[PDB]
Amino acid sequence: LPRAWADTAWESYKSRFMMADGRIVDTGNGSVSHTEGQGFAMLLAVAKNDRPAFDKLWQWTDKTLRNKDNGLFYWRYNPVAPDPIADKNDATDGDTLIAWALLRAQQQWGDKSYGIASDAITASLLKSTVITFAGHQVMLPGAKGFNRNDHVNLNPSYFIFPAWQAFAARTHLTAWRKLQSDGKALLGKMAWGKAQLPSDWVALRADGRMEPAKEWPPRMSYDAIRIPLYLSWADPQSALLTPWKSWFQSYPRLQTPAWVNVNTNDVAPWFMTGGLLAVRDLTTGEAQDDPQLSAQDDYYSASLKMLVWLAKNDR
Repeated sequence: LPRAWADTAWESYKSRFMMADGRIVDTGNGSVSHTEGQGFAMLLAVAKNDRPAFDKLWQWTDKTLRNKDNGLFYWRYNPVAPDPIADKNDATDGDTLIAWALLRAQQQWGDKSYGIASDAITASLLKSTVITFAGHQVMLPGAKGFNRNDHVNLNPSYFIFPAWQAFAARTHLTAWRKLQSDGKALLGKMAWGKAQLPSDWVALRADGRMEPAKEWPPRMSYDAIRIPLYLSWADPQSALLTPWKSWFQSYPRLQTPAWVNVNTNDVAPWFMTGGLLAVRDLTTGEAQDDPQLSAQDDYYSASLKMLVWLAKNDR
């Protein structure tokens, strides 16, 4: 019944989630914004050759969320709070996506200020959020509060390899190359339960012992599911996709659990649809139609749809 041949996925996306001030708004959860959302929107905006949207999104991000102390970004903005940025700390996937977007901006429109801005974020990322723990280089989920004592709490879904690839190519720095290599090494050792899958949050101990972090439910759920998105995006024949192809293969396309507990092997009471399913089809190589965004899609699902589309597009 929906006859909207003249609408596009990207315009629908702007219509649903983009405020005129440059804000991406998660209308599902209290009209909040965040650097992941901004970063996501900026990549799409470049790929869609939408410079006014990119310029608006960036301008708002930089004016509103730039942490001048370290050059990163206060990660969440809550317009309906006395302090709309109570959490004065960054999320490194968000930082990454922004810098990555700016880089691709430079490539798309040649404006060198983009690359410059990008450069300064990635140097800030290197300065404040990358460290040596165990025998490896790691990027903490944030400059503050993730390095504990005997361990660090990591989120492997923050390991944005295709960005890192781009950082390494533009800057030529070895830091970005080793960060990929060590990240690919660690991730590979991050398998648990019958699934042998990554949890959203992982604790890495100085001895290199890794564990689904105590403080969150030990699930492959709303974060971890992004890993194969990033993996396939950076190398569709990546050997790290294997645990994921194996797991998807283990379920019927329309009855794949939305998440799995990797400690107890228990699974979610509902099945992947929309965005998550777009991720599955990406991992398994099952042909996907260009994203059609319906009202039945919430903020995350519509986003996954578009990102999966863009990961496909980079070939």
